[PDB]
Amino acid sequence: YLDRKLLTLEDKELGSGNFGTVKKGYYQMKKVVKTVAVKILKNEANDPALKDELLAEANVMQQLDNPYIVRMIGICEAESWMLVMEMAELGPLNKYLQQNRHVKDKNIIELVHQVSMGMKYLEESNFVHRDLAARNVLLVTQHYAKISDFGLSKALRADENYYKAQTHGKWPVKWYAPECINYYKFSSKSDVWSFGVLMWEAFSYGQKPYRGMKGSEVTAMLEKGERMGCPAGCPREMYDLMNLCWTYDVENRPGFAAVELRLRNYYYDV
Ligand SMILES: CCN(c1nc(Nc2ccc3c(c2)S(=O)(=O)NC3)ncc1F)c1cccc2[nH]ncc12
Repeated sequence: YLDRKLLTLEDKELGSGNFGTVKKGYYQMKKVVKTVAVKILKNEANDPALKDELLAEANVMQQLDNPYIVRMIGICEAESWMLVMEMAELGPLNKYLQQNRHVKDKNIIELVHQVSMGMKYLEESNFVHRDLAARNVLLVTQHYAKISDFGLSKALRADENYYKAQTHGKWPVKWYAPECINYYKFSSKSDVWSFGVLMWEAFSYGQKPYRGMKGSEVTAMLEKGERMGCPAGCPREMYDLMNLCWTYDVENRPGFAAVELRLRNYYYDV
């Protein structure tokens, strides 16, 4: 738990949501001050499900340590409940690509490879992300991406490779694999499907997937074996990798170790 007197928040808001606000701030470390992004719960954190999601996200972040995952500084209980993270200055990947339409193919491949390295680590650590979308990739620099938003993330049981939800909740269905929608089962292979959607978003410069379709229509499209087309100018090898991520059968779909290998821009052995 952090010291409010060591935290300073900017008057301006960095972003906003139904949970409350996101503010840029500064936190006093051993010697230097560190730039932070702070999620601040609305109405003094009176929504108990908001408070519980904040604490669950913090509990997951405390266990993670990887260069391609946003680092948590901690929780601050003061005027409201705050979750303090190391600032990724350039913000969400989808907004960045919407605003920077000339980012080169090699650079997009570099960034999605970094996401695959963080996901390979999460898979090895037996956590499922469950909200892997371009909006949840944050840029430290134009050449360094980190994964964020672990609000739906789960630590897998020791005897299973999936988290079983009781039924369908309010979910980012356009990023979910068929086994998620049909059987409520979430594995690292389910995150690989989401990663294929994230890839499609990155090469479509932050366009939304399955434009104009209802969730039920997406499910029927996928069950028919249909998939989104190749984004204009997307390298064929990257579109082929999206299609492999969108393998219907969870057993035949690659895991992140296999996907990360396919995103390397150097010779290697399997
Ligand atoms: C996306 C908000 N965000 C961060 N945000 C940034 N940078 C950042 C930088 C710029 C902008 C934004 C965020 S915005 O709010 O989406 N709009 C502009 N860096 C690290 C961050 F951790 C967060 C803060 C606290 C808890 C969090 N959980 N998941 C994300 C998150």
